[PDB]
Amino acid sequence: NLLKKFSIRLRVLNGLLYKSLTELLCTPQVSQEVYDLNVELSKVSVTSDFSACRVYWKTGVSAEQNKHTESVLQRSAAYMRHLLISQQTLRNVPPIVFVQDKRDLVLAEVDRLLAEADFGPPHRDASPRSFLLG
Amino acid sequence: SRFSLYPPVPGQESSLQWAGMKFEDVPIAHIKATYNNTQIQVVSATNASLARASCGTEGFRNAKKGTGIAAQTAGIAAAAKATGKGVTHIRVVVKGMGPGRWSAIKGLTMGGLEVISITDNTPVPHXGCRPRKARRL
Amino acid sequence: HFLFYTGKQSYYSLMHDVYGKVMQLEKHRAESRDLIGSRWLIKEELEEMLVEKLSDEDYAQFIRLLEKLLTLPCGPAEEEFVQRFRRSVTI
Amino acid sequence: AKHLKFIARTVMVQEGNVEGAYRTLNRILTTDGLTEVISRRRYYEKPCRRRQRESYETCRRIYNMEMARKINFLMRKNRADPWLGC
Amino acid sequence: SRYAPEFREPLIDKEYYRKPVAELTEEEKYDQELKKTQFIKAAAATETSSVFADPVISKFTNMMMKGGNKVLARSLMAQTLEAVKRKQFEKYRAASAEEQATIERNPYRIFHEALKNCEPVIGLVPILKGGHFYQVPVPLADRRRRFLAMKWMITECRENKPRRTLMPEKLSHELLEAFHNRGPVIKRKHNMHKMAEANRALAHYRWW
RNA sequence: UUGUUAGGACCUAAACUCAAUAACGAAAGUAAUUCUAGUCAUUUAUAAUACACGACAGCUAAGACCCAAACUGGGAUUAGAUACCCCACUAUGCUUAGCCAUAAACCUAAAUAAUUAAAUUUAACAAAACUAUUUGCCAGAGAACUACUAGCCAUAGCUUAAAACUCAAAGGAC
Ligand SMILES: [K+]
Ligand SMILES: [Mg+2]
Ligand SMILES: [Mg+2]
Ligand SMILES: [Mg+2]
Ligand SMILES: [Mg+2]
Repeated sequence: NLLKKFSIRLRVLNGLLYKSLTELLCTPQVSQEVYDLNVELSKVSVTSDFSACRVYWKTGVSAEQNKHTESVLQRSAAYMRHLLISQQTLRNVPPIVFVQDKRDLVLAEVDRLLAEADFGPPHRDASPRSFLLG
Repeated sequence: SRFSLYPPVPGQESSLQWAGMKFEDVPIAHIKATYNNTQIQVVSATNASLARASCGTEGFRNAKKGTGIAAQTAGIAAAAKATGKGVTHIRVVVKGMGPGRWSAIKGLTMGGLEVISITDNTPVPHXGCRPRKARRL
Repeated sequence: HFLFYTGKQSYYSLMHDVYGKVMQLEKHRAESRDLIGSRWLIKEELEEMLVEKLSDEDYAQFIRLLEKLLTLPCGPAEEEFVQRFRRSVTI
Repeated sequence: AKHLKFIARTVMVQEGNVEGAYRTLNRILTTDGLTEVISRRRYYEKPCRRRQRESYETCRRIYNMEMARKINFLMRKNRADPWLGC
Repeated sequence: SRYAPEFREPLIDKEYYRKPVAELTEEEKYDQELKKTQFIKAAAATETSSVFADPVISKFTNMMMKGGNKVLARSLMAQTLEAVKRKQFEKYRAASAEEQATIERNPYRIFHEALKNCEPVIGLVPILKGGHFYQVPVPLADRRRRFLAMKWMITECRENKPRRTLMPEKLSHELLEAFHNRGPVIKRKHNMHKMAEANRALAHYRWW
């Protein structure tokens, strides 16, 4: 038994899913590893069909740090979906997929360059009938 | 000969003093971290108000009033008023489980106050009041 | 041939000999680079020596067995054997 | 309300590491289940749903523990091939 | 390409090959020994060991060339450098000893320092979000920053000049005027930076 | 109004962790603590026209009212939602006396005593299969949890329950 057993609306779902997943990742509720990653969430984008849910997490500088964060986050995404249905945030939640967002690195970059910038001064076949004949 | 996470026991004699103050005397920083607004109040150990702040009082409005950076600003503001009144060490009782639960404690550190302990007083009823009905979304 | 019913009598007859050599060297007990600038014969060349079709998994297993032979102490007979399956690399 | 204040749920800061104290306090409040309790207590969960969930959580744990046991029972047999070539 | 991917770009640095073996870093030393068993691409017709060959000036020539007329484009660049050298000699001779010291008469150094003065640190890429075209501040690479300086020069001279003036006379007057940080190309650079400061707040709307 | 109170009052309502437990009761149902009363022997299965019970929701009268809350009102939403969302508040959820007798009241498994071999997946999916005993129930589908009759503190209800009619399907698991 056990082995066999085992527009406006999208705005509301996208914002609330972001509002809730940020809370799940601020505590060890999902896992102690997920808590230590100190992951930040750029935004959540739910598809029109609701087949999947995109979670954009602010990527970092180190590829190794990002590769580890991706693996840990993905493994817990299935469990994270359980926590939102169990706390009654949303009755139905799509499979949560974790996507990278490297804009945060770009956002810091612009300010550094901009400050240094020089602005300048201001039927018949099937039947046996054929066969039986000969 | 090791540090103890457990706080000193009231009514006993301990060797731990901060700025020539015992644990029972250090002022208390009450952080109410809700899902919309993070309020902060600092009081003396005799329950006298010294500083007060919140995301709203800083000037944040509506949804921005309930972010991490908004509480951080509120904590720095509470520190400044308390630092003027003569406060260097605070006991942080953080009620609530909202977004600025940690950020408000981080703002108080940035503002020049020294946290010696972190307590939690989030209300947990033992059986209480029926919560509101689940939101259908 | 006693291995006729395996379907690859020549591939398995060769893997039988190389596995028996390995056992005697391991039971009985220097630099292994006796030959340099050489490569292991490609599957197409091996298939020609055996005269039977081999799969990619069969080729990989044969090479791993031949490598194990080189790791172990090798008398002059073993060096001549592994030489048969070493083809001079194009210079 | 009637108990003594500052004994319950109180961690002490070591050498001004205010973040380490907070991170430990969260691990405490989560290991004791207060975090899940506070989250779920935000909205009313009806008794029929509570039993269905707690039943699913129990069966899910049993399945993971047995699968973990099997993966660890064959952890030792995952070693270099002793009979390479045959 | 007719070159298989195994081919290596040629290295046409005369001193590098004649350096003493000990003066070469082991990384460089490794590449030389590796290259002995590899294939090398034939050198381009414009690639030589000449001591007067400047890659930046050679690139600027190709960006002025039209329809494969390299002789004409090289002639225009050669005439330009001469037009700048002759313009600085006149000023140098007609200046006091004190002024003469500052005056620079090397055209190659006026060209490089001019282009560098026209390079923009940040850029703006035009994007569409919410039914309107919203550009956003971007950080520019070393290649995009260099290309923009050359392209802006070759475009100011080609268009915004009198009908009877010639490119060696408009380009010389712009390299020198840019070399002093007062030309119109420098203004174009100021506008690009100035626009980015206005849109600094709205950098969020970037997906690439 | 808010935050704090190692201040006062109130004792309304509900019983965290334990509970990763599987106990009790005929079923419904029952888990804050203490005390009092209390479950028990009919060989066993087999009962209505009798007796006693029966979640939630609902009615009657007098109370209670922390919080929740059909509904109602105000605010948003949209090409427009009596929707979903926000705020306020009511019937109601509580108590003490009466009534209502309905749930996918389902472990969708009647209750008992067997056996694990009959060289038995005896459709398939569920929950291995099968035998004996006693009662209840079923006999293609829609018409029909309907009409009528009868009983009933119920009066749109509840239980009981057809025919004409029309078709060659309806239905179940994969
Ligand atoms: K309304
Ligand atoms: Mg009571
Ligand atoms: Mg008793
Ligand atoms: Mg009421
Ligand atoms: Mg009748």
